[PDB]
Amino acid sequence: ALNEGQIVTLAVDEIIETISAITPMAQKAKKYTPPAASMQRSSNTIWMPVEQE
Amino acid sequence: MQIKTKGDLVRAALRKLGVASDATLTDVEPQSMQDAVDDLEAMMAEWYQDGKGIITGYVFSDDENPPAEGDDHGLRSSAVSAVFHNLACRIAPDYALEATAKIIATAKYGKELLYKQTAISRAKRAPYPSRMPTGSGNSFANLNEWHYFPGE
Repeated sequence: ALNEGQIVTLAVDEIIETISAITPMAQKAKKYTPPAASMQRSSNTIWMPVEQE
Repeated sequence: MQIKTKGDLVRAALRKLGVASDATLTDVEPQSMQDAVDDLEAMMAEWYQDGKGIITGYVFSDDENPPAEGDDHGLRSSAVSAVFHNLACRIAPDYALEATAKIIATAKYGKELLYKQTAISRAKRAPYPSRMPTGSGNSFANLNEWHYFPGE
């Protein structure tokens, strides 16, 4: 034969998925939003009450 | 600075008064030194009203330290002139003298310069009253239900 044509390299964009993780705890955790007034990062502390006895 | 102790302050005050200096031919009197040191301690205590007066960096001697003289006063370099001029003015009547106009004016100027920075620091504006709204412009606070300033 000896067909000395032109050689090209083919890259295909059908990816190989490898990672599939689950987060069963953060979904159960409640996402709160603090009633902050000022947009300052200086020790963002929000105080909330406790049920009375 | 070459004025580093209460003794140096007292010697400078006495030299300014003319009581005992090398400009004259008199040496500092040991019994006068103790009384001048007591007057200086009293004047620093009266100025610094336990933290609510003039802040200078002066270090107050304790009963444990035997000599009141010899301890570093701890003043910054910018208060020595005021301290020893006021000391001279205060201890002048002990010798039945009167401090001169230049000494009195320098004492006034030094005290004013001493309190300048503390007055600037205390020139602080009070917080907003607790009955003031934050205004609808403050979107973050209004969404977070901060419709009024916290105050206090």
